Amino acid sequence: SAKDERAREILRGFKLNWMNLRDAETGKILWQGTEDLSVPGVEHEARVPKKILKCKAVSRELNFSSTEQMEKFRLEQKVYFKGQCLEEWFFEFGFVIPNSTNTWQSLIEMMPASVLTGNVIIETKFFDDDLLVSTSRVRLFYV
Ligand SMILES: CCc1cccc(CCN(CC2CCNCC2)S(=O)(=O)CCCCn2nc(C)c3c(C)n(-c4ccc(C)cc4)nc3c2=O)c1
Repeated sequence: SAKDERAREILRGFKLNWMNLRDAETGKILWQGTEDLSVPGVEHEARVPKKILKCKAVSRELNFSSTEQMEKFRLEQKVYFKGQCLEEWFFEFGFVIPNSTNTWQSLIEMMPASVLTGNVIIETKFFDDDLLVSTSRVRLFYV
């Protein structure tokens, strides 16, 4: 289909270059990744320090690249706990310039670590407006 071929167009030329998870009161970096975790069809792993759980909020800064233009680049993220959706996050970047490289900052604002580690999956849905480009998943260990 036209929408299904466009969604593959954007996906082929997309890249998550790096991602930072900082403490939002100190800017202190708690976890850095350079893998492309937007890559679907794979269960990625993320071993973040458990101190992230004590933080009031967390600043998530990522840098991505897109060959294809995107009118309204947004994210639908679901936090699964033991296979059921615990929370639903929504973030919107907006217009993406074709062949552009963009850094995007967002702010994520409980249960003990021993319970969450290995039992938290983050499903991130990649949208351009109403078109879904891809779906990736990351498993979280709180070391
Ligand atoms: C509701 C109860 C509960 C239960 C379990 C867990 C939580 C929240 C956990 N915590 C946030 C809290 C911590 C304590 N109070 C402050 C906020 S957390 O541990 O800090 C998470 C920090 C990491 C979140 N995260 N991680 C990755 C790896 C991501 C990737 C790859 N993409 C990604 C984005 C775009 C694309 C195209 C592709 C991919 N988006 C990611 C992302 O959002 C809550």
